[PDB]
Amino acid sequence: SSFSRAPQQWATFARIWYLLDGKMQPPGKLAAMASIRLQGLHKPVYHALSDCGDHVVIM
Amino acid sequence: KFTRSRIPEKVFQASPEDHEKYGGDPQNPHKLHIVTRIKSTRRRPYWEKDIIKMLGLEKAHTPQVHKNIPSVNAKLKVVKHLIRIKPLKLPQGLPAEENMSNTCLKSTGELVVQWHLKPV
Amino acid sequence: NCNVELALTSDGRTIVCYHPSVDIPYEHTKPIPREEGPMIEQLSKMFFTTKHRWYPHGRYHRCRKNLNPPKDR
Amino acid sequence: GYVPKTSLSSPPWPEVVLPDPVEETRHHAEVVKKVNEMIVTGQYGRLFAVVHFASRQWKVTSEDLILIGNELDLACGERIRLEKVLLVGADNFTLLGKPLLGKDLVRVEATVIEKTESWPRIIMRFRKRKNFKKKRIVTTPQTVLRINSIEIAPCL
Amino acid sequence: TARGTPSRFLASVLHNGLGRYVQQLQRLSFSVSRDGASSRGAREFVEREVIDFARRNPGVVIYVNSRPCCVPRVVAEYLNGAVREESIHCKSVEEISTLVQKLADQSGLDVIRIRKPFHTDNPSIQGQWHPFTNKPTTFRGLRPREVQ
Amino acid sequence: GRIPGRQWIGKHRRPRFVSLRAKQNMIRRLEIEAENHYWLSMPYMTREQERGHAAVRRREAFEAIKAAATSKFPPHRFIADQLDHLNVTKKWS
Amino acid sequence: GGQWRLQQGLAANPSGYGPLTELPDWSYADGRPAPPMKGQLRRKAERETFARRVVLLSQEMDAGLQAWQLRQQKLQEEQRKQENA
Amino acid sequence: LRNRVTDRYFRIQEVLKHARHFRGRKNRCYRLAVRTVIRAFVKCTKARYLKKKNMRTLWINRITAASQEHGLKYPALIGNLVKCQVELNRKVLADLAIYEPKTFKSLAALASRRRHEGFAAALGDGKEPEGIFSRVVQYH
Repeated sequence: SSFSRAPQQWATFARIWYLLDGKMQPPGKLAAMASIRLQGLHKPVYHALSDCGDHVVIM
Repeated sequence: KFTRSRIPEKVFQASPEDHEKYGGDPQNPHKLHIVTRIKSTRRRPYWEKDIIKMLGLEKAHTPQVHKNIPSVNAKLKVVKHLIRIKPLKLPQGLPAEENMSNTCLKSTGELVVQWHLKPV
Repeated sequence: NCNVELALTSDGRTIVCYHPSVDIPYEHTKPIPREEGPMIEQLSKMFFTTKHRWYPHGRYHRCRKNLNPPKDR
Repeated sequence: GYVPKTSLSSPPWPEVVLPDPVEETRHHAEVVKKVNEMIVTGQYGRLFAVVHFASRQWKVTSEDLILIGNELDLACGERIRLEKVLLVGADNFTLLGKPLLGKDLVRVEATVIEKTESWPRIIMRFRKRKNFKKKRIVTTPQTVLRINSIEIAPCL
Repeated sequence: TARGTPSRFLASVLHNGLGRYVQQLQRLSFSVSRDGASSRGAREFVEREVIDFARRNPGVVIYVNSRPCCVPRVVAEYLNGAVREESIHCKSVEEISTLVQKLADQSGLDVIRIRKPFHTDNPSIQGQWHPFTNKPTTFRGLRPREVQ
Repeated sequence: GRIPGRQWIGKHRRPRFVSLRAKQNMIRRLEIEAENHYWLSMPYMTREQERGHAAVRRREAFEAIKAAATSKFPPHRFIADQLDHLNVTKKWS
Repeated sequence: GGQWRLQQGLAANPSGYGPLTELPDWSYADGRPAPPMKGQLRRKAERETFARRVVLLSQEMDAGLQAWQLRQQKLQEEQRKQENA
Repeated sequence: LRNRVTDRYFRIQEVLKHARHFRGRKNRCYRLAVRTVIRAFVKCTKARYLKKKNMRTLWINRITAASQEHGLKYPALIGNLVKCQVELNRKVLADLAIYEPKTFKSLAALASRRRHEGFAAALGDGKEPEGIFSRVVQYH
């Protein structure tokens, strides 16, 4: 709280990078975690117009 | 053909196991029914539609008081798959004229004559 | 992240939750360190968007866009 | 009674024990006491409050505005004590009721700013090839309230 | 519809309820006709009710003219300069009275679509969510797969 | 695959299968209706005890309906309405 | 979640009968109670009509039972008085 | 022609002012404008219901997100805030999730603790004491 307007908005809407291990996993559960992260559905701020998706690095 | 259905008397004979299951006793039956419509009278025949319009059960999910006599029971036996019946239990007596404005109906069936909203 | 303190009150009608903020420890911190097609391709790769966002629109769409939109807060 | 360490022996969910209510109600008593001290000593900034006004719950703070879709039967400028507060919190603590907070504990007070109607809204019915076309224009009355104050009392 | 109509966020005029409520209607300009039939209810309102309305709220100044420029109509002017021109053509006395009471009780802002039923300047008291609110810190703050 | 005529009519009709919530929904309707069988299984009066106990109320209810039906007559008409229509050219003197 | 609410005796719908819907929404700053909301007036009328019907039906069936007992008792009396002379 | 419509301009412009923002001859020609404007008004009338539905699914998605980031799931938090007699709706819960996250943390902790009290009570059947936050405040 108590941020200025532009940095508070930048902090709320910034996108994060998530590493995802992919050894011995099924592709479907990895796809579930990845697509939930990519749509932005893991964020309370989510809306389909706002384009609040994140970066997922499945290695 | 599809015709009006007679339900045999033997299904409306209460067993002692059912007396143990539901909260009823064979001697001293309950005084009044609470009937509620839980199911639509569309895609039902015209006689069931008539009996639902003529037991006062137009609105779904509303409580309705009826007598526990075999004539009202006959109509309710005709429409016993569109309704839910419970006994009107009275923890106090039937309301006196001063208390009767400040009444209420709990969902368990009981008609309490003292309706507050403050905690115990 | 999970550390709050819940408590039902004495008569048991309200739920009092207590939740101070967790401050980041000093030991958990780092010190501060001290053409036209190719243009669309470079911007797409730099911002991780498709190419389709970068091509302009016609005049009809440029005119319906509201120029003084209602601003809240 | 004994099952050795096996994949379907133990539950996947982690075992948790709930504390027995004796020291838990001691903990509850000290927490309620200490929150009561924070209330009486002014350890709060501004307060927010979830308030069940007309038919819906509002996240109400001080100094702000609400639109309500009905006549409220009040001339403009009179103040209001919104009963049915059902959550009140600050920067460090919240108080939520079952399902409401007591009228001795939260005072939320609002002013009637304006008494308008809504924009003209369209109700148009149209069934095709049946010549069915009906049009109605509605304007629903509305009142806008200015929440003035959300203060709290140290009664816990 | 709403995609053809403009829109605004809900606001007051000049923070109308913080310190004091101020009557946001400034003027009313009745223009009745003497020998008229569409202004029958208007003349009833002027003979019966405009004295009581002008006493009931003295923040407004009320001008009544005879032989109007156009028809019997009211021209309500608000403090923010907005002008709402309603017509009282062929209206009875009680409809004119409730329309004038409507005009006294609203602010000058347009009656276009209001986007939100609520408007808070400081909506967050515990601090608005950013993606690092509920993530835990790390030993010297190392991101995954860093050697040192 | 192609189903020849139409999905849910005809000789060869589209296959439908019963899920678990469909079964459980039918089960809870069955339980409600069996409880209704219970509460209809214990009448309070017999037929000879009930005979005539509500005759007076039913008769007076029909008499109310009858006196509402047989009082259907044109409304009154007044002088003051017609002269209040004269008032439509009231002027200021 | 309103199937659990029945097991507690509460209404299935929290917007049904309860403290949320049957207390006044608002009151003046002085402390004067509001003129009551018209939902509560309609709901009190429905509750009144329900209680009136309960009273009327109970009285009717009680009078019907009592009348049947007098019918049987008078029948046996008239038969015993036809058992003489 | 004894009497004929002198007024038809205002009929046409009464319909046409609602079609100005269309595209193509729907915004000029009156046959096309009447067809598309009646279509748009019916769309508005049904879109009120779809607006309430879509707003509720948006609140459900936001509550699901901010309850996943505390380890809970959506049905656990909703079904266990009911059992504390905390009658918050979806709009308020989603907006508390967005703006006011310590309160949503407290609500998620309350839902989890009521869940665990429910587990301990339901597994341990019989004459046992009931939990603290599983206490029911009765209304008569």
